[PDB]
Amino acid sequence: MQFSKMHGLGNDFVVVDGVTQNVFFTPETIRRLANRHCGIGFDQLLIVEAPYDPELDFHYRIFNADGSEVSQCGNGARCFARFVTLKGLTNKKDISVSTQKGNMVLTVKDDNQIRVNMGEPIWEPAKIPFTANKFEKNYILRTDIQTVLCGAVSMGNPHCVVQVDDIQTANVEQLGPLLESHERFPERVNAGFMQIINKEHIKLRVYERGAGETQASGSGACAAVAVGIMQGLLNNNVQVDLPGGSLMIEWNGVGHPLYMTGEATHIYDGFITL
Repeated sequence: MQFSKMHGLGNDFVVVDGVTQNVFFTPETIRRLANRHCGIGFDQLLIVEAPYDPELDFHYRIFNADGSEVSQCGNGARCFARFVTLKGLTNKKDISVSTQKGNMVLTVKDDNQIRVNMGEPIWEPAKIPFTANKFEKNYILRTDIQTVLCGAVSMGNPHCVVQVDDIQTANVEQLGPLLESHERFPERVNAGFMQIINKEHIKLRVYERGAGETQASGSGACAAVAVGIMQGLLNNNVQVDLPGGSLMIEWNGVGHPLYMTGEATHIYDGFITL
């Protein structure tokens, strides 16, 4: 079986052509392949497959090092696009792909960066979903240790965005879990902590819904920028610095879809039996 090793935003991936290859992985096998000393070594495994839908080009699955399938909105998108482009599985510049719990259109930029159309930000509290009497640019959320202000929005998934003075000292450790599992968020939520450097630059940390802090949250990045823009604190093109890497977010506001642009790097090609 053939595979490629890639990296993007602090995560290293094994990417597999599941279209021209028939591939199956047990959680077990995945755990073994992920092992850095006895296996290939990787944070995540990405499998490209047929979409079984005439209006899409591909579908792809993501698995964690534990061996279980995951559905982290937008991650692996850059590696996926670069991969199908490098492997010649397609030659289109605009690629439509489905994810376990989502959908998106990717654009292979001329400079070789990958631009993702994340759709239009969802503000309606009910549609996030988030419990509140009405829309607000800033909501008041109470926790056991502090009352915080936050912007709330949905990029398909739910997000909670809190601004902080210093990204490194933000109380992510305590506030993260408290917001992530907060009562007013029926289906839970992604908790973003954003430090605004200037109108086009932010530093961000995110406590992922049901996963805690990660090196990078694509959707988190989108959400934080959408909120900042909504509140008038940010311009329409913002550089976002996540722990694992940087992303460029572009959003022209209400009535417009939000774009997430970033890089993906091919490291090597591999061959492995079983």
